[PDB]
Amino acid sequence: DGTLDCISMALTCTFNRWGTLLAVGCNDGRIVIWDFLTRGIAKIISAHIHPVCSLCWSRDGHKLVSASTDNIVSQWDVLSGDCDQRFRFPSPILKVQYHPRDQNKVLVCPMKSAPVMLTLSDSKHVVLPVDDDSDLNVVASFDRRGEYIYTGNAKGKILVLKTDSQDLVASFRVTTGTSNTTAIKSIEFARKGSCFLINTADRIIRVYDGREILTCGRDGEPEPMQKLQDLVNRTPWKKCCFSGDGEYIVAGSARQHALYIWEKSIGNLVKILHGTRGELLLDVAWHPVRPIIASISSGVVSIWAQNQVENWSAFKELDENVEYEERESEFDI
Amino acid sequence: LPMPMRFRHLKKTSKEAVGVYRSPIHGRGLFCKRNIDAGEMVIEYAGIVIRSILTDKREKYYDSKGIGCYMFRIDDSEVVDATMHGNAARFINHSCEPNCYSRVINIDGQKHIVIFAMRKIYRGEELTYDYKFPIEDKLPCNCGAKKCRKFLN
Amino acid sequence: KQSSAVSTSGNLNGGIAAGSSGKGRGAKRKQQDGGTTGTTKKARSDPLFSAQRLPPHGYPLEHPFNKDGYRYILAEPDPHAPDPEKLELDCWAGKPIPGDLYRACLYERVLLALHDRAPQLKISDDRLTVVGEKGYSMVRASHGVRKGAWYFEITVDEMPPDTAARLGWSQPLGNLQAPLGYDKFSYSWRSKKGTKFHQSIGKHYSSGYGQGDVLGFYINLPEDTETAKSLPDTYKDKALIKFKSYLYFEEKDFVDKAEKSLKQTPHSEIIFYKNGVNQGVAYKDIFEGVYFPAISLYKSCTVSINFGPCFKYPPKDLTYRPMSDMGWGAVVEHTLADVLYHVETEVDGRRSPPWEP
Ligand SMILES: Nc1ncnc2c1ncn2[C@@H]1O[C@H](CSCC[C@H](N)C(=O)O)[C@@H](O)[C@H]1O
Ligand SMILES: Nc1ncnc2c1ncn2[C@@H]1O[C@H](CSCC[C@H](N)C(=O)O)[C@@H](O)[C@H]1O
Ligand SMILES: [Zn+2]
Ligand SMILES: [Zn+2]
Repeated sequence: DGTLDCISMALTCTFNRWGTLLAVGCNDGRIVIWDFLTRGIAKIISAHIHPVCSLCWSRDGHKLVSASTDNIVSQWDVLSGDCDQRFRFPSPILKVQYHPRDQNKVLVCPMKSAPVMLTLSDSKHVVLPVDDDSDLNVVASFDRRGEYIYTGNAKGKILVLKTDSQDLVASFRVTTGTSNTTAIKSIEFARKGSCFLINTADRIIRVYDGREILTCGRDGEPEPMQKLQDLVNRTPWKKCCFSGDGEYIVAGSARQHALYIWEKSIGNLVKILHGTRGELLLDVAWHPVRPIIASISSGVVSIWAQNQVENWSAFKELDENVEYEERESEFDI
Repeated sequence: LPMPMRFRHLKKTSKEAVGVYRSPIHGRGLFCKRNIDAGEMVIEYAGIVIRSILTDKREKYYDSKGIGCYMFRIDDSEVVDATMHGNAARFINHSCEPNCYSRVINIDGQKHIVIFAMRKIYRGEELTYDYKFPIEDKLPCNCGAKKCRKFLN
Repeated sequence: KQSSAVSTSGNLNGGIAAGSSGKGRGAKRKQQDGGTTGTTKKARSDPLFSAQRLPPHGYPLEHPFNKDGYRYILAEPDPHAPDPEKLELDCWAGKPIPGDLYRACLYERVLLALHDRAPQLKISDDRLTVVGEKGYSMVRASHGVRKGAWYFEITVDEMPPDTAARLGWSQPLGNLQAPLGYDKFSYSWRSKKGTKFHQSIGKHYSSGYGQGDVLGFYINLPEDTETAKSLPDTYKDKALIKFKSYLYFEEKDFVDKAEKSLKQTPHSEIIFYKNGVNQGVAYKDIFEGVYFPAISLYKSCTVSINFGPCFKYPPKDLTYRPMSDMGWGAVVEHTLADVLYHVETEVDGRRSPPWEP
């Protein structure tokens, strides 16, 4: 539905705060900041020699946190492209995430170690707690306002901490239905409201409302707002995301390189988008204020927009025949 | 399939089945965007369903406004006037060799003029039917058909 | 579009001018017993089977209403215009006059003729009310006035605000889809405020109308002398057809008149009454040509025509005639028309008394 030839080795992308720019990582380890309106590249940053697998914009949009595969995280000013700060860790980093309401702070999910929240002003770090002490794979994310931290382990356990004190404000373990746990693949939140989603190893996305987890307390049984899956193919989900408003949810079937689109309230599947059967789906993102969806597959990015009835359909356009309502004086002088 | 079910399917798929583009026939016209099978519903000429006695009063009205008349005779009693309110079917050119044909259907008591496909129409093709305009005293035709009457009338 | 040849429908063909005197070759002479249509002279049963009556309004389903100036009437076999007597010694004295037809009307009384309604016009014979669904339409009675003074009524049973019936008279050439006054051959009243409508022009030379009005309609046209000042001959057309399951007769109606000169029928007038109380004169200028009482419906209007013997506020005139009287007068007149046409074609000669009546 529209691709870009000007970028190669697309690996990970991230919309800015207003959905005007897109920073995509490349295998060479370069940042390609490409613009939507001019439909061209806005910037090229020599980030790492190692490909970049995690990228996040700052709220003001002037900072981008990038993670190399060399366990090298670095902050870059979008105007200049300089490495503002640079750090390295053990247990290679799985993800970075700016704090949405404090760009000085940034959480980092490493591979084998617990996620740690650092600051840029001071090169300090706060290691977030781990429930089972043996997960070795815990994804973590700020909420919409950056007030709480949601951490999900490979054993389905879900901890909600407060971002400042790291104190356990809520907890619950998700189930595979019967009695078993499932590897929490990812935690996503809505940029609007409080609904969030969890991708798990059961290939079943679970949509909740964080207020219900907060009122559920520690070690409770919160039910999901929704349960979403491909009941037909039972396909895993490499990457999923909400819509900009938060009423549409998309999942990327890397198994068959497709895109499933459900709703939030009803949860019925909006639609499906099919990509090149030969392409391996890698990354998925939604335009924050547009029905536009960016996909990264086999190093190539594709764009999926959604237009209205007009752009040619605007006499007064009607859809179905209209019986004329004759009047009393319809034949009168 | 039921004419109501077929009509619902047609009204669901019409917006994505056909388009309007610059036409080598004349100006802008209806082109096929997805291969259309023979006899299937191509498009409704949707519009204002009126009685026949009110045609002239409308026509002269448009004649007073310099606006072209978009009217098709449903039957001796009804007419779909699409001059002011219509759909994309107002951009179907005519060809002496049409791959389409107009037929009136009755859904729940109301008549609908649907252009169906005379043959298996493929993507990109411009949609044309037989207007069957009576012989006047002359509109030249540029449909490109080898059998072209040189005139609709 | 072919040639001056066989008719436009292979269902039945009338004898063309080149096939003169070709009677309608419809049903074959070999009939089945049936039983239902085996009525004899000893039985007392009306052969004209009226349809089943339903309180909700209904539609005549297989009647091709008039069009293109082409009138459509019911038909009955009538195998012999009755002239059977004893076997006279002279075997070339009498003529049977086998018209093999008649204009028998499917009506117990003079009512709103179903042959002259629009396909969007519903009737309820519980009160013979007429109703519609979309816009305006027009229906007419069975009879038609040619001379003299007469009178009828309309009873209104339902008049919501978006419901405005119109009631009056209309000559043939009146398009039964138009609202009874859209042309110059129709003169009616609008049942919102009493307003005379003719040539689609509304005039307030009238009284006020009420929702439950039982309105009386008086109308006087001159004798056919002052109407024609010439021969009022009535040479009729008669064509036999066998529509889907029943026999019917076609006749040629009049053509759209381009009359733009005003020659009012002498001393003709129309008077309107509200429950007998004189609402006043409606139209003094009355064009020539026969007229008939007519009703126009707007969206869901409920009104009905009514004759004289069951009246509520009747005039005590000894000259005016109710609907039923002129109705059977015209019925007998058309009977004689069939008689005279079958005479003309069947037996040489014609002869009529001292012309005046
Ligand atoms: N086959 C044909 N031969 C000659 N003229 C044609 C034609 N088909 C369409 N036209 C002309 O095109 C007009 C279509 S009305 C549409 C106007 C214009 N094509 C537009 O897109 O805005 C008709 O009035 C007719 O004059
Ligand atoms: N063979 C033909 N010759 C001349 N005009 C034609 C034509 N076939 C279609 N048209 C045009 O079609 C119009 C009636 S329907 C309009 C459909 C037309 N394709 C459009 O784009 O608007 C007429 O105004 C006439 O101009
Ligand atoms: Zn042509
Ligand atoms: Zn042609």
